[PDB]
Amino acid sequence: LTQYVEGQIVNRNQLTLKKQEDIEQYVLKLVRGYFRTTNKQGLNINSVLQDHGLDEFDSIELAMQVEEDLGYVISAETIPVLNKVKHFVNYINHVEQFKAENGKAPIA
Amino acid sequence: MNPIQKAWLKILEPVSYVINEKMAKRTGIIGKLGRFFAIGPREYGVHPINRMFIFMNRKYMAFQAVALHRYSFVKSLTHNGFHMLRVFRHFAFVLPATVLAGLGLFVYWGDDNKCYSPDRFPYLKKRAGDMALPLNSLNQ
Amino acid sequence: MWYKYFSKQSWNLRVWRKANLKYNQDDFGMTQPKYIARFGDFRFRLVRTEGALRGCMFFV
Amino acid sequence: ELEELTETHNYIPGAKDDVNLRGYLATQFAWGKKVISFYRHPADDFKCAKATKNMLGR
Amino acid sequence: KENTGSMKKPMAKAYEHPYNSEHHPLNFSAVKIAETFHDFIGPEQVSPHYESFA
Amino acid sequence: SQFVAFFAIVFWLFLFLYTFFIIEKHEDFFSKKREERKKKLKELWNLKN
Amino acid sequence: PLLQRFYRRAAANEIFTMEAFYHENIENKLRNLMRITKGQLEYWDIHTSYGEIR
Amino acid sequence: SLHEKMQTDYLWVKDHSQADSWAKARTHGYNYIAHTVPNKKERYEMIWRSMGKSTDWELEKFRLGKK
Amino acid sequence: NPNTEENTIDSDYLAASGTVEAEKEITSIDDYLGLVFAIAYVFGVFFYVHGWTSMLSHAVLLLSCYSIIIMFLFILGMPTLLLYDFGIFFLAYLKGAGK
Amino acid sequence: GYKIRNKSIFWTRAGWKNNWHPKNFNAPRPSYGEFTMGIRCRNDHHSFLRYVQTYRNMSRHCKQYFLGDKQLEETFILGLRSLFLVPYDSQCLTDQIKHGGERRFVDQLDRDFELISYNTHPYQLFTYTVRNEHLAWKNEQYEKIQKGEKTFEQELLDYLDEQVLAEKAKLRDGQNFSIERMTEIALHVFRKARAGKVRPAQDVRGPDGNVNDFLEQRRPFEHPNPTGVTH
Amino acid sequence: QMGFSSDNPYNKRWEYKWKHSYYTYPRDYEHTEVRKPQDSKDVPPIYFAYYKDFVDRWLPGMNMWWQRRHRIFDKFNVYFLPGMSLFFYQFADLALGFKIMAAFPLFLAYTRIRDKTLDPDFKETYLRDMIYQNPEITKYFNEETIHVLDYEFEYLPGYLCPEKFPEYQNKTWQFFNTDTAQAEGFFKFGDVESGATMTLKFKTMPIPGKFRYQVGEPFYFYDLRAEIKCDGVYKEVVLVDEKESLKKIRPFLFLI
Amino acid sequence: ILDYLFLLDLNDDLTRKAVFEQVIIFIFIYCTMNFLAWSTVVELIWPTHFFNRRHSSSQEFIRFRTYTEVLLKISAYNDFFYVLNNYYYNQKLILK
Amino acid sequence: PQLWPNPNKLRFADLYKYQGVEMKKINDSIKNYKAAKFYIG
Amino acid sequence: TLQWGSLAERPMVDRVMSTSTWPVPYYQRLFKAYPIREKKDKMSLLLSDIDIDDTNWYQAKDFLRGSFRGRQIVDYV
Ligand SMILES: CCCCCCCCCCCCCCCCCC(=O)OC[C@H](COP(=O)([O-])OCC(O)COP(=O)([O-])OC[C@@H](COC(=O)CCCCCCCCCCCCCCCCC)OC(=O)CCCCCCCCCCCCCCCCC)OC(=O)CCCCCCCCCCCCCCCCC
Ligand SMILES: CCCCCCCCCCCCCCCCCC(=O)OC[C@H](COP(=O)([O-])OCC(O)COP(=O)([O-])OC[C@@H](COC(=O)CCCCCCCCCCCCCCCCC)OC(=O)CCCCCCCCCCCCCCCCC)OC(=O)CCCCCCCCCCCCCCCCC
Ligand SMILES: CCCCCCCCCCCCCCCCCC(=O)OC[C@H](COP(=O)([O-])OCC(O)COP(=O)([O-])OC[C@@H](COC(=O)CCCCCCCCCCCCCCCCC)OC(=O)CCCCCCCCCCCCCCCCC)OC(=O)CCCCCCCCCCCCCCCCC
Ligand SMILES: CCCCCCCCCCCCCCCCCC(=O)OC[C@H](COP(=O)([O-])OCC(O)COP(=O)([O-])OC[C@@H](COC(=O)CCCCCCCCCCCCCCCCC)OC(=O)CCCCCCCCCCCCCCCCC)OC(=O)CCCCCCCCCCCCCCCCC
Ligand SMILES: CCCCCCCCCCCCCCCCCC(=O)OC[C@H](COP(=O)([O-])OCC[N+](C)(C)C)OC(=O)CCCCCCCCCCCCCCCCC
Ligand SMILES: CCCCCCCCCCCCCCCCCC(=O)OC[C@H](COP(=O)([O-])OCC[N+](C)(C)C)OC(=O)CCCCCCCCCCCCCCCCC
Ligand SMILES: COC1=C(OC)C(=O)C(C/C=C(\C)CC/C=C(\C)CC/C=C(\C)CC/C=C(\C)CC/C=C(\C)CC/C=C(/C)CC/C=C(\C)CCC=C(C)C)=C(C)C1=O
Ligand SMILES: Nc1ncnc2c1ncn2[C@@H]1O[C@H](COP(=O)(O)OP(=O)(O)OP(=O)(O)O)[C@@H](O)[C@H]1O
Ligand SMILES: [Mg+2]
Repeated sequence: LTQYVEGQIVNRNQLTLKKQEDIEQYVLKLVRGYFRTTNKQGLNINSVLQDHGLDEFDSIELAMQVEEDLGYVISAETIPVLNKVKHFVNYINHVEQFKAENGKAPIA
Repeated sequence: MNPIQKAWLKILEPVSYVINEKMAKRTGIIGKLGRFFAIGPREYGVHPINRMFIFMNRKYMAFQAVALHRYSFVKSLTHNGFHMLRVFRHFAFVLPATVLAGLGLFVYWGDDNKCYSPDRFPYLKKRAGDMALPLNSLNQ
Repeated sequence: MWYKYFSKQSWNLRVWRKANLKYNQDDFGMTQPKYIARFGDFRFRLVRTEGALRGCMFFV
Repeated sequence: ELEELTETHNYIPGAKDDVNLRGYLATQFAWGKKVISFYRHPADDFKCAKATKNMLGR
Repeated sequence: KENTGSMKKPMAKAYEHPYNSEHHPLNFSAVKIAETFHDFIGPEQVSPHYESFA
Repeated sequence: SQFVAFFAIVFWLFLFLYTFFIIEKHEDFFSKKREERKKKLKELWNLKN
Repeated sequence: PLLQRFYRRAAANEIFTMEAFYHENIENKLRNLMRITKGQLEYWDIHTSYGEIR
Repeated sequence: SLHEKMQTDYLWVKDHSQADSWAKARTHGYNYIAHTVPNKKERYEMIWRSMGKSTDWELEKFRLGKK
Repeated sequence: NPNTEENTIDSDYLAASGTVEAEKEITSIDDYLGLVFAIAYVFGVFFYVHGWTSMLSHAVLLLSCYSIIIMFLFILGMPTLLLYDFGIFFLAYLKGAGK
Repeated sequence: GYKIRNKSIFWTRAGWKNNWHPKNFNAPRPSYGEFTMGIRCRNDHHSFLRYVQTYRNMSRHCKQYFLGDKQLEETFILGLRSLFLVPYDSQCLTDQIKHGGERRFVDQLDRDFELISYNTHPYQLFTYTVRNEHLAWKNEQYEKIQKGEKTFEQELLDYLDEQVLAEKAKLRDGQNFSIERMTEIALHVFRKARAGKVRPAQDVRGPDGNVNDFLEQRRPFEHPNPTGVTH
Repeated sequence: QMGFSSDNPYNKRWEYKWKHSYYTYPRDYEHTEVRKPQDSKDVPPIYFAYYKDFVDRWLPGMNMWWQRRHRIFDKFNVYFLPGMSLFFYQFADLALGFKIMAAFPLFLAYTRIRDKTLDPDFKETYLRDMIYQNPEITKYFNEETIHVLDYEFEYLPGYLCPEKFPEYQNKTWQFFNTDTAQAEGFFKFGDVESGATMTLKFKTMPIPGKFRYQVGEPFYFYDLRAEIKCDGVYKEVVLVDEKESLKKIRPFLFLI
Repeated sequence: ILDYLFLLDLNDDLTRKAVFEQVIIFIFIYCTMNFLAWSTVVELIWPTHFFNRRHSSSQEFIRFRTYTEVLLKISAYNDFFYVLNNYYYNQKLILK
Repeated sequence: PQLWPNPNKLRFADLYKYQGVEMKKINDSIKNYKAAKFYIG
Repeated sequence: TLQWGSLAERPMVDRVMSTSTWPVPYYQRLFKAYPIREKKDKMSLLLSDIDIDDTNWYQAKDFLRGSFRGRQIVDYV
């Protein structure tokens, strides 16, 4: 549960959002943190990642970072549909609702 | 420079003092003789045999990596991994087997190392002073 | 979105157990004759294909 | 990059080069003038086979 | 304001591969074989003379 | 002559009769990416690279 | 004639020349890239004078 | 224009009347080559240039033609 | 220098001319390239390619005598594995539909 | 300098500069269901997702050995994309490749990841070596700055800022200090600085046509026997 | 349920479908997060490539046969073919013809076990084309915005109710089959644009088509139901109803 | 202890076949022959690679940067390159 | 710079502790000899 | 010419000197001696004619972030 950060070992922390407002703030912070993102302040809930300098391969790095922060196991069949900020928000809700009803994580 | 050369130095440390300090500069012939047998870093001291091994070791090893890195004959039988039609799959393990057989290249070099030589005719000639004998000498 | 990039021109065949189900076995081959009797019908009924039957009878 | 071609067994010269200019210079007078296809690996085999109502898959 | 600039401490080192060296490189290429070949045949035997030996 | 006829028949012709390649494709996502990727580089091409 | 081996010399003799002219061939490729680069830097020389023009 | 103007000009590229009757070298030099002379590489260049003039630098005609 | 030394020129372009024929779509060039080397000492006897093997044994044509057998066995197996690849339908791949 | 004179250099039996579908006798032909009994093919429609998962693995498995170096992760990402964008931007019509370029590139990338999973890929070792050589030079600067000492890079920056003032202080007729002038001032300083260093000989020939190697010692002979070590 | 499954965490429903070009298997299974150099083991142990092929190719293949072993325990595989193999094995020393007739029923048994233990693969491209033709589904779902949350598809065990499917009460068909060859499952879908979710429940059975002896479609959806759920709207779509589909077509009853 | 270890015997191999002593000679020659053939094929890809990466570029097309060219530019630049960049920045972006 | 060793103007003690590129290769080979103790053993 | 002399004097005709020094050493150098495989401070020559790409703005920030005025430019852009 530890990772190297600038040569130093640090304990990783997992997040539990369980709230629509906290999800929107997380995704925005996530996309704004990506070094390829443009117009970080012009980013909103209805922003297309292609309009901010992101391609299909950048949507993978974003999902890869979602698995780091939330502990999800995202399949490759779900990544190529994450092309908007609104998509990351609804996917996170679908995963939390699925675990609350089915009692298990979605198929990886 | 290598450790064996450094070992010579500690043993020849006093000898170097006599040649390089005293003889190498005294005068006349004793100088020419001491400056000729000077002790120090070897001029053209490289060992080509060592280098010949390093080169041939590297070239033959690059061949081992190719010959040993082959797709499996067993995995191609199911038609489920990476290989549907492989009409020469039965040649997959020929080069690997040929390289592994190369480990006995020097262990079994010459006739004497492949059998019990005293039961062979060439042994009689060696014990007779490398001298020609009739072919039926092992029976008489 | 893998179905978006899937080409429907591969639907020309319906491959199942190394056999194309869209094969007119009623007009070509050992199965075309409809005057076949109880034994010949029960034989194809088991294998469903002349290719599998011929292959097995090759060794038999 | 040369080690990458070797360790992946891409030992067909000019397969991963978009313009294998060295391949065109060697084939200026070759029979069946052709250059290797892009990213062709010496181990891949896309051969297929089918059985039809006619012989030889025809 | 620019003269006030300072520097951050960078990382001490990157990862050091325990099975790759300069004399025993892990991966293969004709470049290292060429290096060993010329060590073997040695440098170009340049003649300092005014005429060839033969 | 017999040298050519041997390999031209045992390998070249033999495999041309009993093996083939399909023309139908199952996936064509390179064609549509190259078009979108070319629009992303429209300005650099305008500079004549 | 069986000119296969000659075809291999003609190509090598041509590459021998392309290598000898590497510096010139590449320098000409950059003369156009530098032209593109110099053209984009003209927009900054215009803005630096706006404060004086104003 | 002047370059193409002279290429098309019949006078500039015209064999003399007796040219047909003259002895003609029917090789470009690839049959017997000097391999060990210090101008070796210079010789190959003249072979390549002779082969190119024959085909207007479209060497596909040479590949298709008879050797 | 690969552009002045005719020894590396001949070997480099020769190998490139051999591997480029993978576009003929025979089979994996990584598989049958080793058999080509053996077949070369069968028909290369006409060109004396076996010369460097004269001191390696008491038979100058040893490698050529083995290669002709190798060439025969693996070519004899090429049709056998091809039928194994067709499967139980292999007879339909050859003759087609029955009558 | 020198241009290829053969106009047919890029001609192939399949067309001009065709390296996607070379012409061969056994050409692809269509298949008809009503007439096809059985078929053996390895093609499928799984390359798109394999292209995605392959990128995620190569990125995540190489980051294991970056030690949290954020600048290296970002630099590596830019390099990883350059390897996956090859089919999207190449002259080669990767969409018209013989038997499916999508399956071809995916299978080719998988062979790269196999080496990455073992941490034996040359790009990995090249990255570790290049980075260690970079951090050693950044730490040398840090140690000199903490000591209040000036770095070799700042001495030039300061020496160049003053050289510009000297040039524009006399350039009064004109007032357009082009980037070309700024450049040749620095180069005049770099050549002088580089020549000052005791560097190994890079150019074959020095001021004279003669080579600058240790082997280019010809007659006349003026060196005596070599002397031994001093005690 | 997916039969062929390794310790690899990603792409479970594609593990048997994807044909990797690896020479050997990767050192470590696909990482779910960035790890440390000491988390993995450099220079893996000796004979590691042979170990992986056993625990990543052989073992999950045997777990498939064991998971679906209830489909091969028929009187034809258990008694007929082995008994036929023993009758000729007593004469295998007399001639070669007995060795062949003694091994054929065993290769035949393996082929039926091989084909029957595979995971039931339907033509999913026919399915997605079917749902994307319905306007009530396309109102909330699109291929460029849909993602899979769960997938389950497995054969139904034993003979079914002998009133809805009297076909399987055939002593001749039972001698060859102990199962029905029918499958039942569901699909948990989600749309990242509309936020909608639906459970696509479906039942399948093999049917005959256009021919006499050959099956037309081994997995024909005779019941296809979708319970769509959105922000505050619940819809129930019936693309294929079984009460109306079973009146037109009947199962195929595989033999051999 | 089993009789399978009898295969390790070469003193008395002349009593059974006397074939091993001759076949391995061929195997050693066959390995030597392949070593010369394969080593030439795999090694001689460098002249093509060395040439194309240095002469295959054209001005009517875009040359895209590779992995190595990315790391070398960002993590292997020398001091003069660092100076020239900041020298241009300070003069034009800061001091105009 | 100028303190670099010269084979002519060299001290005895310095030659004994030279440790040039030749030794650097050997030390890399020794690193493999030691790591192979368990495999050979 | 093709008649350069005897076989023994063949290595004589190669040298071409840039000075008037006599006698002239005959040996014509083939290659440059490279005894030590030294890592060159020199930057790689592959970075020659590569068009503008993402590496240009990523490196610009790294150099701009080294200045106070540059940190403002990057953050605002
Ligand atoms: C008790 C001790 C404690 C034990 C407990 C601990 C247990 C832990 C075990 C740990 C690991 C064990 C290792 C094995 C497990 C592997 C499992 C796995 O998943 O690996 C997959 C693994 C994955 O592939 P890979 O990692 O990519 O590469 C693997 C290899 O590197 C290369 O892969 P490849 O596929 O490319 O290699 C192919 C090669 C593999 O090498 C072999 O296995 C040799 C095969 C020889 C036998 C071939 C049988 C042919 C069929 C004949 C039918 C009759 C049989 C009768 C037998 C009677 C015997 C007297 O076979 C071939 O060469 C195929 C061509 C065959 C020749 C062509 C002609 C054939 C027909 C000839 C007919 C002649 C008949 C004439 C007259 C007939 C008249 C009737 O593939 C493997 O199979 C691994 C094999 C590793 C080598 C094992 C053997 C080591 C040598 C030991 C010394 C010899 C002892 C055994 C001798 C056996 C009899 C000769
Ligand atoms: C003698 C030495 C013996 C040595 C024995 C050695 C030990 C042997 C043991 C092992 C036996 C082999 C094992 C075989 C089974 C293996 C599996 C297999 O292969 O599949 C079965 C396999 C299937 O046959 P198929 O060719 O695929 O079927 C063709 C169509 O698919 C069928 O199409 P379809 O099903 O739709 O309809 C068929 C038929 C419709 O058929 C029917 O519907 C009739 C159905 C009647 C059923 C009867 C039910 C009986 C129930 C029991 C009784 C009631 C219970 C009462 C209980 C009372 C209790 C006391 O329609 C036709 O019209 C057929 C064409 C007309 C007949 C052509 C016959 C040509 C014969 C030429 C020779 C003529 C000889 C005449 C003079 C002979 C005087 C001796 O059976 C055979 O292969 C039979 C053997 C064929 C060999 C032919 C080569 C020999 C040529 C004939 C001999 C010529 C004479 C030579 C010497 C003469 C010296 C005088
Ligand atoms: C009990 C007492 C017994 C012991 C007494 C102790 C003393 C014994 C004698 C030891 C002598 C050591 C010092 C002299 C060695 C080198 C002499 C020499 O001419 O080399 C200078 C010559 C160039 O010197 P340079 O004047 O400064 O010109 C520099 C240019 O770069 C050169 O290139 P370039 O193209 O610019 O200029 C032309 C080039 C023209 O030359 C070349 O470029 C190539 C010359 C052909 C090389 C040989 C190819 C043979 C293929 C292999 C077959 C035989 C292998 C030997 C073993 C076979 C199994 C027994 O060189 C020349 O200027 C004129 C060439 C003069 C004749 C060359 C041929 C000499 C024979 C070499 C092979 C000897 C073995 C076969 C003899 C029969 C064996 C029974 O270098 C070579 O010839 C290299 C070839 C290997 C030479 C060493 C071979 C072993 C010792 C040979 C002694 C020769 C006399 C005995 C055999 C003659 C029988 C007809
Ligand atoms: C000295 C000898 C020299 C000879 C050298 C020859 C050496 C040859 C080496 C070649 C390699 C052989 C190894 C074979 C590997 C087989 C592995 C395997 O089992 O995988 C299955 C595999 C089939 O899988 P698949 O085709 O991929 O797909 C299957 C479909 O999914 C299936 O679709 P489906 O489900 O719709 O099909 C239904 C079913 C249909 O099946 C049927 O047709 C039914 C048959 C009738 C059954 C009996 C019905 C009884 C009904 C009773 C009714 C009772 C009613 C009760 C009512 C109840 C009342 C209450 O089909 C099957 O499931 C059976 C297919 C598998 C049959 C395998 C037969 C193998 C026989 C080999 C025997 C001899 C082996 C000796 C080995 C010795 C080694 C030392 O078998 C094959 O692929 C066979 C290919 C073999 C071709 C080899 C050809 C090589 C050339 C040989 C002759 C050359 C002569 C010229 C010589 C020139 C000199 C060189
Ligand atoms: C030297 C020591 C080592 C030697 C090793 C062997 C090196 C061999 C060198 C390479 C030889 C390559 C021969 C390829 C010939 C292809 C010519 C061609 O493209 O046809 C064009 C021809 C001609 O078109 P063209 O345009 O290319 O040439 C025109 C020729 N003129 C100018 C005269 C008009 O057209 C065809 O397409 C006909 C195709 C017929 C192909 C018959 C040859 C088949 C043999 C190859 C298969 C062998 C597989 C062996 C595997 C064995 C495994 C055990
Ligand atoms: C009575 C004496 C016994 C005689 C000796 C018999 C030996 C039997 C065992 C060795 C042979 C095994 C078959 C090897 C050929 C198949 C290769 C393979 O594994 O592919 C797997 C394949 C995997 O599929 P795949 O290889 O096609 O690839 C799948 C798709 N990809 C590539 C994408 C992943 O699966 C199968 O073939 C099904 C399982 C094979 C069953 C093999 C028999 C196992 C027997 C187990 C015995 C258990 C009881 C006794 C032992 C108890 C232990 C304590
Ligand atoms: C494992 O995979 C493989 C390789 O790795 C990739 C290969 O490189 C290769 C290629 C192999 C090579 C290039 C090596 C080839 C070697 C050959 C042909 C023989 C070499 C022969 C020599 C170098 C001559 C040696 C002469 C002698 C030994 C005779 C005189 C005796 C001497 C010199 C030693 C004295 C004898 C003793 C028993 C005392 C031993 C002394 C010591 C151990 C002291 C050591 C001292 C120190 C300081 C280490 C193969 C085949 C391979 O299979
Ligand atoms: N039209 C076709 N032409 C040639 N070969 C085919 C064709 N269709 C399938 N094949 C081969 O048969 C195999 C099985 O086909 P199948 O339709 O079952 O794959 P699938 O992934 O399950 O498709 P789907 O996603 O629609 O369910 C394929 O992997 C392919 O190798
Ligand atoms: Mg399916």
